Amino acid sequence: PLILIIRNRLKYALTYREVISILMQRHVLVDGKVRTDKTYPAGFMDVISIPKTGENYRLLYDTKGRFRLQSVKDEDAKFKLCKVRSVQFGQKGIPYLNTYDGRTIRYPDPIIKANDTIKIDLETNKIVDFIKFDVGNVVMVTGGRNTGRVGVIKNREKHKGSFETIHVEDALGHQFATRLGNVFTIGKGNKPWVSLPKGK
Amino acid sequence: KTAPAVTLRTRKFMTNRLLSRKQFVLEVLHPGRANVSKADLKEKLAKLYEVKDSNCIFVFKFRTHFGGGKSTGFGLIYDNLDAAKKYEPKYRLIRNGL
RNA sequence: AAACUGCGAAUGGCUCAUUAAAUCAGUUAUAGUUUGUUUGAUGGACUCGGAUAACCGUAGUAAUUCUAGAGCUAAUACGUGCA
RNA sequence: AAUCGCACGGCCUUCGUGCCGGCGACGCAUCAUUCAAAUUUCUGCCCUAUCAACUUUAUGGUAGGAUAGGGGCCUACCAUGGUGGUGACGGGUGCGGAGAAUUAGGGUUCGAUUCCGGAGAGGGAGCCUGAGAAACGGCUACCACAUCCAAGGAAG
Repeated sequence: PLILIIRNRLKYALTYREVISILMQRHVLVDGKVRTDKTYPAGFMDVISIPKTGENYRLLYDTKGRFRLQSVKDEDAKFKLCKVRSVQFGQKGIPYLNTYDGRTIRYPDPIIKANDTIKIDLETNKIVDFIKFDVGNVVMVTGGRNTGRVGVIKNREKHKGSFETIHVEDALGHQFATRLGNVFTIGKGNKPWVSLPKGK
Repeated sequence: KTAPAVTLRTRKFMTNRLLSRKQFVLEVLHPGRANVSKADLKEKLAKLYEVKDSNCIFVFKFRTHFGGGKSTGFGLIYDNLDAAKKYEPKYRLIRNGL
């Protein structure tokens, strides 16, 4: 949540009961919008954003799994990746494709299953690309001991009830697999998000 | 306060019965032209009864105005049938309980 | 700044009496179902009236607790016309 | 089938007026749903068998009603069942888990104040309100028990 995470960037001394003022000073944005709100939640890939003579930060995970801010380039700040968490199927070809941040999208755009990711800008709420969960694509791992690592998908195993594990080629060192829930896709041949040092 | 010639419309009246209350209602009236009364008021008061010393009535809320027609007034009882009589015993009813 | 309406007073606190139980734990099921508010989604500046508390003026079982006969007054709380 | 709070503009246009317009918070509707819910299942959860046969919508098939949603949850009708020598049904016990203490390890012991889930607010049932309560700081109201009294009635 937004408070905790801005508050995380501070942890030197002297806010928390004073907290309320940072938000009021309207100097914080989430995904390019104004929110001044003390109960607000934020999560992975949200872009968070400071003054004026200022900067931009991306919510990421550290190697253990807690959400933390990382400095982000202005260029990257423009975009966000949204994982398709669920689907209520249908219209025409529309699934209602739920995403991880809690965003709706109804409809085309050419594809789309859970675990695929949508590359979206920010101002318009336009979908630039879809990053498929398939072998050959790169992913970042969202939770656990295994957290905070990236890899290329070697193969996916599907079973009954759910697609159980995703196997990765990789590492600078060796091979590892995780359940699909863990896997967040970040790059394909056509479009990557990956320029962040590395890794087991 | 002071009269020439007027009279009551009893609206409904109501009682707390374990006690010694039934609640007496008018608007005092005179309307059209001119003015607030003794005779009609007294009749209602007296037939309200059978009393002796300083009545069981207390009259004293007349406010009408300088400005406008509505005063109502209406007057007081330990108790009285006429006082039960537009609207017979509630209030002990409200304390029967709900 | 006092009342009305919205959000809240159910969170929280503390005690194991009840308590061997799908009670609880751990794993799943849940399209067999809820989620207001919010974060997020989807829809969308003509004319208006209506009565009401506080304030008031007195009060009954009356010292009472309590609330009403009652003047006065304001509603993104209400009721509407509606592409 | 059935409004606030700041603006500012362009235009016939002096303040005049017509409709619209840049945000910041409304706000209602569930129309897939987010942090933050519930209900169910395959499992295990003390001792006593000088507790050894149990239970009567309590079990099962089918149809309603109910409810946010599952249903003998509630209710008709039909079937007479289902369970237990692998401990059912029943009795006693100076919360359950996360854990605590031991002891080299094994087990024993302990289960609690805290963290977590559940439960109840003198005892018990029911209800309004509100998104959410079956409510310690709401009611109703039988009983239990203190209290006020100008001893009528209130009152916790």
